[PDB]
Parts: sequence; C-alpha cells; structure tokens
Amino acid sequence: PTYAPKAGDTTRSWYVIDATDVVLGRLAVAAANLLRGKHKPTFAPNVDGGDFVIVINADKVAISGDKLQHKMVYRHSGYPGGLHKRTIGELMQRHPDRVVEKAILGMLPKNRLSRQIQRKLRVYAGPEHPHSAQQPVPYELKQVAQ
Amino acid sequence: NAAARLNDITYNRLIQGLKAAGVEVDRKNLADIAISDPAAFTALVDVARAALPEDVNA
Amino acid sequence: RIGKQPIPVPAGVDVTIEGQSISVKGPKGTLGLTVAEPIKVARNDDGAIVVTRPDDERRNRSLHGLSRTLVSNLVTGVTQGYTTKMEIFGVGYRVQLKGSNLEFALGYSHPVVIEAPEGITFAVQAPTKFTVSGIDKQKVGQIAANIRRLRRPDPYKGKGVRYEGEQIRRKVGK
Amino acid sequence: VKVNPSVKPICDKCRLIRRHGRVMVICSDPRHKQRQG
Amino acid sequence: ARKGILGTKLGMTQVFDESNRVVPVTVVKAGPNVVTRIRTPERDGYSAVQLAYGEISPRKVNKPLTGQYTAAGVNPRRYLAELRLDDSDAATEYQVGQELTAEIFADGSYVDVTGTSKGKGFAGTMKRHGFRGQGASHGAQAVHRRPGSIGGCATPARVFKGTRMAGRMGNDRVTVLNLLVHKVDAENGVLLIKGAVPGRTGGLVMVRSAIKR
RNA sequence: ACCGCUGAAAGCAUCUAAGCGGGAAACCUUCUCCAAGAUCAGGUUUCUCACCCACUUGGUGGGAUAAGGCCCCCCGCAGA
RNA sequence: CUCGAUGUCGGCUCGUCGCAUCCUGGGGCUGGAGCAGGUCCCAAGGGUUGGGCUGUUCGCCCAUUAAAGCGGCACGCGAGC
Ligand SMILES: [Mg+2]
Ligand SMILES: [Mg+2]
Ligand SMILES: [Mg+2]
Ligand SMILES: [Mg+2]
Ligand SMILES: [Mg+2]
Ligand SMILES: [Mg+2]
Ligand SMILES: [Mg+2]
Ligand SMILES: [Mg+2]
Ligand SMILES: [Mg+2]
Ligand SMILES: [Mg+2]
Ligand SMILES: [Mg+2]
Ligand SMILES: [Mg+2]
Ligand SMILES: [Mg+2]
Ligand SMILES: [Mg+2]
Ligand SMILES: [Mg+2]
Ligand SMILES: [Mg+2]
Ligand SMILES: [Mg+2]
Ligand SMILES: [Mg+2]
Ligand SMILES: [Mg+2]
Ligand SMILES: [Mg+2]
Ligand SMILES: [Zn+2]
Repeated sequence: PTYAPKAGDTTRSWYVIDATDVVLGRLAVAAANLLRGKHKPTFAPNVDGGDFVIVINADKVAISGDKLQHKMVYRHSGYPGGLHKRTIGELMQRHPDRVVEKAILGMLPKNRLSRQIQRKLRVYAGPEHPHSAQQPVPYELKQVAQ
Repeated sequence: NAAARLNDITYNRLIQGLKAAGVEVDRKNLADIAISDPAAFTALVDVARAALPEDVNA
Repeated sequence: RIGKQPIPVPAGVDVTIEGQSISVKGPKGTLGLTVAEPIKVARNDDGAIVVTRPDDERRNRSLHGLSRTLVSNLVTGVTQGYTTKMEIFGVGYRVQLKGSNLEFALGYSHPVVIEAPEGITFAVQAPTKFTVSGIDKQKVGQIAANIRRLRRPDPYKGKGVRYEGEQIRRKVGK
Repeated sequence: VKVNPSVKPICDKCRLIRRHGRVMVICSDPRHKQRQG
Repeated sequence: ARKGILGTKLGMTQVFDESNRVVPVTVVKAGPNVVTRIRTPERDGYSAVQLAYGEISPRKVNKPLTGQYTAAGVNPRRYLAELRLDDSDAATEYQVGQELTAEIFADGSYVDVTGTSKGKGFAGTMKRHGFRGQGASHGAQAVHRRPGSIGGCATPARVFKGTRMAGRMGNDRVTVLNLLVHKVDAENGVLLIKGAVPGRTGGLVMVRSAIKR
C-alpha cells in the first residue's frame, strides 16, 4: 500500500519570508504551500504536514495604487445594515499584517484541517520577529524552469 | 511532483523525459521510490533530464 | 518642441546629481527635486541642463517636457523669485498688512486674516493692491489662488479680489 | 455643468478634453461647459 | 487633565441660588480616596490611576486583596477603580498613598457622573422600549400590551439580530454629562450636584470632570 | 460633486498623464455602552506554593489539604 | 409550483432596505440686481404632523410645519390583533 504518515513521522521546520517587495498574491501562494507541506513527498491531504512560516516587513508588500484605492474589504456584523467596508489602503495603514494573513487564509482548503494548519502562521509588520529562539532559515521565492 | 520539484524539474518534463528514456516504471512505484529511496529518485531525474530534447519549445 | 532645449544657467552655484535628484543655489535659497526615472538630467560643456530619455515612447515624451520645465522653473526661481501682483475691486473693499499676515475687508462681519506660509512673502503697496512673492512657483500660485477665491464671482458689480489686468465677466443684472 | 451622454462643442471656442477618465468640454463661456455622464 | 473621585449617592434635596431659583440637587458623598496604583505606558500600555474608597473591616478582605493593598502600603478599602487618564501620563500629579478629597472640583464647574442604574427586573416591551401596544377596546383580543408583528414573510424567513423585545432591564452602567456642581462642602466632603444621578441611594458613584464642558 | 496650483505630450493651451491643495448632516477617529468563547482565549498584579496510599510506575488511579469558593443561615430598592 | 388547502382589501402593531431626495448639508449654470426662484450634479445621517368625508387604497378639504418624499420586502406583517 502507498505510504501513510503516522503520528511522530512528520517533522517541522521554521521559515522566515521577507515581504519587502513581493507581490501579495505570490507571497500568499508561497506561504500557503509552505504551511500545508505540498513541497514534501510525504504529503497527505488528511495530515497536517508542513512547516512554520514567519512573514516580516508585511507593510512593504507590493500592491498597485489602484488596488489600494479601490479593493474593498467587507464584513457583516449580523445586524440590519451591518455591512462595513474598508479599503486595502486603510487596512495597510492600520493592520498591515492582517492583509497578508487574510490573503493567505483565503488560499487554504476550506475544512477543519486548515484551522489547525493556519496556527503555524506568524505575520509581523516590522523587520523584527520574536522567534529568534527558533532558527527560521530564510526562504526566497523560486520558480523551477520548465 | 513534490519530489521532482525538490530535484529541480517539473512533473511535466519529468514524465516526458521518462517516456523518452523508455523507462516504464509505474506512477505508484515512482511515488514509493520518491519516499523510500531519494537517491534512486535523483538518478531517475538525471536519466529523464538527459533524455529530454535540447529545446522543449521547438 | 519643448524638452529638446537646453536650460541657461546664470549662476548654478551648487548643481549636483544624485540618483535622478538635483539641487541648485544662487541669489536665493535651495530647492531639491527628484527627476522621473526614464528622464535623465545631464551636464554639458558650459554646465547647462539637458533632459534625455529613451525616445519613441508616449510616457517618455510626456515626461520629457515636464522634466525640462520643472528644472527651468527651479533655476528661474532661485535666480529671481516669482511675484504675483493682484488688486482688489469693490466699494470699501481693501486689504491691510498686519505684521506678517494680511487682513481682508470683503464685506464680512468678521475680519478675514490670511496667515503667511513658510517661504512666502506678502507685501502691500496700495490699500487695494498687494503682492505675493516667493521662490516656489507652485506654492506661490497655490497661495495666490487661495487669496483669489476669498470671494465668490460677482459679474454684476465686479467686487472681489482680482489678478492685475485680467478680464472678469460682466452681466447687466437689473 | 451640463451632464448628458452626448457632449460636443457648441461654439468655436469650446475645447473638447478628457481628464480623470471623463470626456468634458471646456470654454470661456460658462454656460458652454459640459461633461459626459 | 481629567479629574476623578469615587463617592456614594446620598439622595436628593432642593436648594435656592442667588437669583432665588430652586435648584434640585443630588447630594454625593465624594469621600476621601487613595490611589494605591499608577498605570504607566511602559508597564501596562496605557495611563490611569487606581482609586480606593470606602471604609471596610480588615477581617472581610481575603489574602490576595490584602497582599495587593500591602504592596502599596495602604489600608484596604471596599471599592477599587481606575481613572483612565489621557496618553499624556506625565508620570506625576499622582503619588502612591496620596489622598484625594472633594476640593478637586469647584463651584460652577461641570462634572460627569457614572453609576449603575436601578434594577427593573424582567420588563415588557411597552416599559422597556416604549412600544405603543394595541387598543383596549374596539374588538382587540388579548393583545393590549403585546408587541404585534416581529417580521415580514417568506422574504426573509427569519428575525433580524437586535430586534427590540422583552427582557431584563436596568442594572446598566450609565453616565450623565454636564452636571453643574452647585456647591462643594469641604467640611463634610459632599458635592451638591444639580440634577439626577444614576442608581440607588448608597450606591457607588464615580465623578469626573466633564470632557465637553 | 465642484473649485484650483504647478504642467507636457501637442513651442500655445490644458485641474493630469508626474505631483501638490480646498471641499458636505454622507465615511473614519472623537462622546456613550458591550467586549479576551478575540480557541491569536491577552495584560498588570497579589495569595497558596503543600502532602499520604496503591499500582502494570503510568502527562496512572485514589485519599487528605492550602489560598479560595460554594451550599446551609439572616436579608435586599437584586430577582420568574 | 401549490386543488389529501400557499388565508384573500383596508386599518393597527412592529419594522427593515433602496435612492429615482420632501426638509436639513455641498455645489454648477441661469432669461441669477437683492429676497426669493428654475434647472442640473453630489449626498440616504436624522427627520418627514393632527383632523373632517369615505369599508376603503386613492382622492378632496381644514389647521399647521423646515418637511408633510417615492418604492421593495407573499401589493412586508391574521399560529400578532
Ligand atoms: Mg394604550
Ligand atoms: Mg375581538
Ligand atoms: Mg378569546
Ligand atoms: Mg380585553
Ligand atoms: Mg431566508
Ligand atoms: Mg493654468
Ligand atoms: Mg389550490
Ligand atoms: Mg380535492
Ligand atoms: Mg401536506
Ligand atoms: Mg417601508
Ligand atoms: Mg443620486
Ligand atoms: Mg430680478
Ligand atoms: Mg441651484
Ligand atoms: Mg438620508
Ligand atoms: Mg457618521
Ligand atoms: Mg400583503
Ligand atoms: Mg385571524
Ligand atoms: Mg403570519
Ligand atoms: Mg390585513
Ligand atoms: Mg404562518
Ligand atoms: Zn463655447
């Protein structure tokens, strides 16, 4: 039978991604794949493989000006007329890490396992992170030539 | 695909190169090999890469 | 045909180049500027200003004229600052010099006071004539427009604040 | 400012321009100025 | 520059001013307060000062609270509350162990009084939200105080959140704005505040200088 | 919405394509209230800070406690 | 679609949403002297009365008001009247 990962089989590592000029979608896809563990040959869709991901410089991500001016973020509180909208520009002014985190979470499978997968994600706006005790190796986006 | 991209090649070209080299190893056994003998998988990658044509876009 | 024209340099005391940025000095203060990336500002045999750009491109041809006119205005201002002469029309309408600010009497209950921004000089010659001077053309024009719009247009009687010698529309009314 | 889907100059001094993605006609006569909408 | 004090609502009376007008006043016993603690930005993230008010027997205070009071070196009180200052902490005008009295206010000033409104129990819609009810005659059948309709129809097949209905009422925290301090009595330490103050007689009340004035 | 400053492409002009302003009971802060079940379940503090038995010795079963709390009791303008 | 049942007008009670804006807010033009208007653009935060006649909706009228807006929600709402 094909290999099925057991408890204790999976191993985790720490990655730090600098988002100083990466496009938001590119960075989100890379982080989502790293979190899920699709880069490992031991991957199984029912097992939370994958590694911890730290994103720094979340305020420096690359977004177009028209997107900053026109892309909406919606929320409904549940009350009548409870729809609240903010632009990506205001969101980046206030909580830049939330824009990145929302983009990443939109790209994970919509099931229970993603709730446990996303616990390994840390997004910081500045160039510093508190997890120096762990040793996050830097990760850069690469494209395998075809 | 995970193992191929680990060895820096796409699934596309790995399959095409294995077909060109005439290796008829199954996908099931290819995945088993990828998990169990990474050195053997690497050797298969070099074989497929060699069998690939000089320019894949012509 | 603007942009393919060198800029004469009367003084150019401290013309410097640092990554599409320039600064100039002379008889007046210094003002910094950053050039657009596709447009290059270069020095010539007698130190003139020339703007270069990769030809045959819409976004480059458009930026060429802007890059030339910006630096020409900069050197013109550093040599002699820009001054605007505007007058006041209307019965009893007048302006007064109150220290550094200007006090206006345009028929309002309250006294209208305009505070002079940094780098801008105000001068009153006559009770209904006054000057706004400065180095930066854009700032001088902005303050002049602010002062000009102190009153709504009046085609019937013409009372308000006007630039010197400009023609405003008129209507018969009654 | 007249607002109609069809804007075209009325007199010889009306200038047809396009600013901020808006096709509009400017002229010295204030009652001649229009914009598309 | 907000000032604040804890006190007890003593009840209402009436008084006359210089223009010989009657002034309905609420008497508040703005008792002596001790601070016991300062909230600094560098240590908590905000600026505020604790306030201790109310005489209590030391036998009635458990060991943790007793230790908290011991650390600040003051005798335990009954109530403990924080006056949220502005971001301009200034790290001064308040030392641990300082006493505040009623003379921090003055005649003619304005204050904000916060308290806990009296409890009303389970209250119907007419009392709780001023619903009109239905008619008492002309054929009405047992709907004299009933709400009536609470929604539409198949579109939408639900009741929206926040619809006004019957339920528990009162016991809320309430603040009243811009109350004139008619007079401060220094000897007995009370404030004569013109108007009504939330809560019952004997309830704890916090008095603050009005932000709007 | 509208009103502009600087300004070429297009030697002029142009609120605009670079840029910079003003601008409403609309929007966001500011005032009032709820709020960490905010499962990312926070912060500042203070108190106890301690035992015994069994066992396959187990992040195991029990028992006895500290700080503290609850029930019982006398009541409330707190309340089905 | 509903015939082995989907209760039909008007009113009351409770609402909620849209803006094609009635008032309040901001403007352009005017055959806009001023007061007042007309027309067009932006704007939905709040507000938008009480009676006479009629089963009425609608409509006419009385007295006010800053104003007495237009619509959707099973022509909202009868296991609420
Ligand atoms: Mg009644
Ligand atoms: Mg009946
Ligand atoms: Mg009955
Ligand atoms: Mg009855
Ligand atoms: Mg529904
Ligand atoms: Mg111009
Ligand atoms: Mg039928
Ligand atoms: Mg039948
Ligand atoms: Mg049936
Ligand atoms: Mg309605
Ligand atoms: Mg509209
Ligand atoms: Mg007239
Ligand atoms: Mg008008
Ligand atoms: Mg509205
Ligand atoms: Mg608002
Ligand atoms: Mg109906
Ligand atoms: Mg019925
Ligand atoms: Mg029904
Ligand atoms: Mg009915
Ligand atoms: Mg029903
Ligand atoms: Zn014209």
